[PDB]
Amino acid sequence: KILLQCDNLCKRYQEGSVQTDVLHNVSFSVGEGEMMAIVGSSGSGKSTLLHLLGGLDTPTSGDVIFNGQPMSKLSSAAKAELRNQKLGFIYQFHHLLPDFTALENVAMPLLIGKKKPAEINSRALEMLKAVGLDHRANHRPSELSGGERQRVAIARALVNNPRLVLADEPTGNLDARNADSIFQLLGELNRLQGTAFLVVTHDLQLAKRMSRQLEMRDGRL
Amino acid sequence: KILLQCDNLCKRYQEGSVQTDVLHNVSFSVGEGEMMAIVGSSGSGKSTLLHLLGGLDTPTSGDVIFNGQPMSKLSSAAKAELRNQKLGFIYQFHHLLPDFTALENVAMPLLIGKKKPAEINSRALEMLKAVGLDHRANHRPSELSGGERQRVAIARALVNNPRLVLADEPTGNLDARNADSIFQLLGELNRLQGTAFLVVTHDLQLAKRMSRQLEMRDGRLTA
Amino acid sequence: PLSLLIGLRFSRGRRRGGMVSLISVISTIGIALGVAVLIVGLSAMNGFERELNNRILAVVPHGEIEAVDQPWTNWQEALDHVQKVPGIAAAAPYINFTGLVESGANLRAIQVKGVNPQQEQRLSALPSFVQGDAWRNFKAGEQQIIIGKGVADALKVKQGDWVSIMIPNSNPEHKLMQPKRVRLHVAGILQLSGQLDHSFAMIPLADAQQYLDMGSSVSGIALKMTDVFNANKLVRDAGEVTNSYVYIKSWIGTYGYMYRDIQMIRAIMYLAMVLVIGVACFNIVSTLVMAVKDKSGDIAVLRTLGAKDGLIRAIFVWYGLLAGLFGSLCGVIIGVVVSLQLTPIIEWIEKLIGHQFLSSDIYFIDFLPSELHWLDVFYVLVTALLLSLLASWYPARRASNIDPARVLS
Amino acid sequence: MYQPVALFIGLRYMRGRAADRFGRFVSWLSTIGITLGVMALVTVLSVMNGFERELQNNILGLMPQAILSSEHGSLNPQQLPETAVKLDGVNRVAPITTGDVVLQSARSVAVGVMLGIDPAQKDPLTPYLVNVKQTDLEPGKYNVILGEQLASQLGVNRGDQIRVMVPSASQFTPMGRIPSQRLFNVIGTFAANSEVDGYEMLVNIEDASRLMGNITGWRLWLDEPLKVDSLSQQKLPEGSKWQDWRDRKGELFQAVRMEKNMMGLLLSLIVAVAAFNIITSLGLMVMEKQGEVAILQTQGLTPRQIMMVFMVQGASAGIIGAILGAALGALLASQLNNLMPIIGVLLDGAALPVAIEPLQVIVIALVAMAIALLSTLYPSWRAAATQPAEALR
Repeated sequence: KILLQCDNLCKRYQEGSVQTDVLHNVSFSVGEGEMMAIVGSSGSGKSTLLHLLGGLDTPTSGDVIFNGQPMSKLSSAAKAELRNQKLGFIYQFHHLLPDFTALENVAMPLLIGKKKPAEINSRALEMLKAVGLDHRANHRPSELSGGERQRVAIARALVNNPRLVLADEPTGNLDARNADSIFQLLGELNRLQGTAFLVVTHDLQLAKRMSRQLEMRDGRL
Repeated sequence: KILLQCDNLCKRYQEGSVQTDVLHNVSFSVGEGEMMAIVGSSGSGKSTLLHLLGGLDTPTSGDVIFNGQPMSKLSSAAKAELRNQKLGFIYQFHHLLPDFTALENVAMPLLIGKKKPAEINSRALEMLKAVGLDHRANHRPSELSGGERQRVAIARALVNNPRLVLADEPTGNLDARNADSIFQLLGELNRLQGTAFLVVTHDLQLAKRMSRQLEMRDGRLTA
Repeated sequence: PLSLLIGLRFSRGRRRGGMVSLISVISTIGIALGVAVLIVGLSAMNGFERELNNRILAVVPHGEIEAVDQPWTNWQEALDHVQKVPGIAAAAPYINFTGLVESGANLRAIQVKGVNPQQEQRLSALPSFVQGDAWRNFKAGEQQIIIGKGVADALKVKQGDWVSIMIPNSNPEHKLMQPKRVRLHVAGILQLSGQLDHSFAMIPLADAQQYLDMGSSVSGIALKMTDVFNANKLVRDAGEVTNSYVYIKSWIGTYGYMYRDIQMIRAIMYLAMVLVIGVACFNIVSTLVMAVKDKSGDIAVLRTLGAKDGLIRAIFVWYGLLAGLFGSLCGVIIGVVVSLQLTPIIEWIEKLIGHQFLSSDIYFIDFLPSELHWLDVFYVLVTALLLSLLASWYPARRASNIDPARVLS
Repeated sequence: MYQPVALFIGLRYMRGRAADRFGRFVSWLSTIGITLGVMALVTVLSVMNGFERELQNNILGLMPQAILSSEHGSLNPQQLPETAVKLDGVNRVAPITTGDVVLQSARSVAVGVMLGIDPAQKDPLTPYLVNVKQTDLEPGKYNVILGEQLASQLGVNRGDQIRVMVPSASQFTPMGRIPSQRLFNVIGTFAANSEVDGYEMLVNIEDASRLMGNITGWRLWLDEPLKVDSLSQQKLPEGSKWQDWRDRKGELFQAVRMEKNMMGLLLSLIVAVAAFNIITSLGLMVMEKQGEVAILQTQGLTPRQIMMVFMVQGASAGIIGAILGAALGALLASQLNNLMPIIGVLLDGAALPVAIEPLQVIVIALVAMAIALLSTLYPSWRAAATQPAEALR
């Protein structure tokens, strides 16, 4: 149906002490069982767009809604409840914790919510085995290869079972053989519970995903 | 005649934590009135070779001589005396002092050698006006443009009138108008005295030169 | 004229923000917290010294000579012998009277003594400590007693009545003495610092020869010691006024609490309060090692120009002295503006907490003074530069072994 | 017992660090900064309690408290029996003779005072006797016991004749005034470990040659060697006076208790300056670890939870270094004479003793730990304002 409704998020701030027009009048609508794959470019503000939809910054132009909960009523502590339960964040700028092990990193969103310690360890085990990394659970991410620690960050956002996963280019930091395998893991979530994922794309690697590909170059359809 | 004789230059250390023979047996010779133009690629072995000829480190394979004085008979304090009297160093990424003005950056080797302070400030003014930068003496190098902070570094090594100016590709952030015009200024140093200079070349800027336009591929001289 | 030897020190750590400037703020106020205590804490101990020799040791006598039930009849040969003794001021009598007061359910030892009013301006400070504007009522013949402040608020002996106190005098029999009524009206009241306000009374010379019931003479001769700040050789020569036996009674015996703990605290402060400057010197080490990681390309420029190895190590030596001089300069300014007006500070924070503390029941004074001298200020500036030279030796040696071949030069 | 460990995030940030980076270097400068203060501070604390160890054990544990005197001269023993001397706090009585004497020999002179006892009773104050028998004190031979340090400057061994003289308490002759010269030979020497001068001689009570044979008074011992003010103005019979007490010996019981309160309570600014090194150690992890704050801000972290990360991490850096000062303080426990070599200045006597107390560890570790919780507020607040938009993605 509807999960997020963008209403004119014109990000007008001092982007390097100058007023730029890179994020101007962005407005789209994602469903619940379905999603949207924004095809952009390197410099159009794809990483900037997912920061505003998740609740990291304020655009001071418009306001969005999340199943009847607008961000004007959400405080700083209220956005932490939305980002931990029903919001998945997949990134690509080497965003892992090398101090902890690979088992604790997947279990880290469940450790924030302070659940029972039996269900934190079991949910991280079944999510690590979904990407084929249960044998590297008690391993440091520093000694892992580039095609292995990237899949830990993909499985890091699926333990909380969210509804909208703002993935910031998950394909491209790993090889061609594991690129097709992780496409089904995002596809199986549609069959069990219907988890949408808003993925950005600038090398046309999500062209075969669905029909809804909006070319939002610099916020222009 | 001769300035610097190279014999068995094999700088062997952990270059990227491996031991490779990228700089092995680099034997050449520079003249008192003769110069060399080493042709190669971007950052192959020219960054290492310019550091070894001035006296920054020991290769522990052979030795180089300088006017009859080898580097093996020079201690840690004695090696610093040769890099100030008759040696110069020009680099690419404007290696200057950003906390000081452009007037005091020119006379930086004059303040170390304990010279007369009357002739220190006068030599900095005539070297700044040689490159057309006397009107920007009391200015900061940080607030300058791209082609303005590069020309002051070329007029820094030749202040104390050396015998060998180790220039590491002065072509760079300066524009095309100050690309060939600076070459006649470095040409003027060898026309009045015997100040030679070693320039390396990557994109074939120094092809119009005197005689020695030889290429060096990984320490191996070619045609 | 100034002396500019090397100008590579003032314009070396010139920063405009970042992570190097964040350490220099904490390194400034970290060493300034030490110097602030060494000024406002040592001025309180120096203020206790001037409050004793000028206020406390001004009205008290030094040495007394008594006798074991014998009137001092030979007061003529004892007077002429002390005329040419070095360290005298005047010749004042001193008589003793024991006391037992039972009135108003109180028990206090009322000590009386007699001092000649002709010689009173060169022995103590009597007219400066007075309440009324006219002090011309301290003569003899009128029989005018005076009391202190410690007995006026409890024994109803305020100015206006006729104070008659029952005092025991000397007698051949040892029994209860006579309760003679002292018909001496009171006129005027003295003032002390809350220590000698209940055992200080003055009697006239012509009136004290009728209450002792012994004779028309004096039983004890006192002496004044003009030598101050020590009593070592001024008490051994004052022992031949009496016979071969001596009666030692000095001001260092009954007042041994003060003038010993004041010098003992400052003796520890020359070795324990300097310990916090050595701990503060570790902040100078942490702010000089961060000036190497950002200026690593700057040393590589100087090494290519043929610089001396001792010249590079001498940059960070004077760089640590300038960083230690600016952090210690603010510690003296914050210590001066507090120690000069400490008395409005100690009365402003005491009334905000409710019930006040530090009363005067076992202690000597409720408030505290603050004397700022120019002797302890110079002691801090010496050790702030000597301890910083030992702290700047390690960053001067760490930044010297950096080769320019490792850095991209 | 499966404790709820919520400090696991701050424990891994201070453990898994490299060696070539600049963030590990400033942490070492901080660790050795507290260790210098805490250790040099427990060294002063060890030598101040050592003065309490040397006192009232063998230096101030053999001095009397109060003696019994009279006003009419001596005391008759047959009129004051042992059943009438009943005081509050006393447990043992003994006769004693007083009087200041002077040594008149052919070698040197000395000033001292005798101590009269009986062979049936033994003094419980100074039992240190170098082969001195309490039974062999017969007054028929006129024997006396000489101290060890007084016999060293005199040069007289045991078994010689030494003449004594008293100026005051001599024979009250009705015709003139003669000095009492008595031949008191020394048959044994003793040492009572006296850092004081200690010129006390041991005589017998049966000596009818000093004055009048009666005694002067009795000995009144007391099991309170610290203060006598609680048992001073008690019930006393007729013919008794009050004498001096512990007010004239070494250190006056004041220079240790006042200095410990000045060093323990007033001198608490060592850890206040040393806490600034923890701010330098916790202020450099917001530059080399900018990305880990961005990870711990986007996945649903409250601003209250991020304040409890650097506070425990700032307290974990205050534990190490402070426990090293207690570890180096125990290293100087077994150091008595080897820690101070000869560099000229020696200061012989009772200068540097050692005393380790277990109750002084908690009072020095609580001030070094509670001052680190309130200091780590400015690096803990500036890290919460680091939004993951301008620093790192």
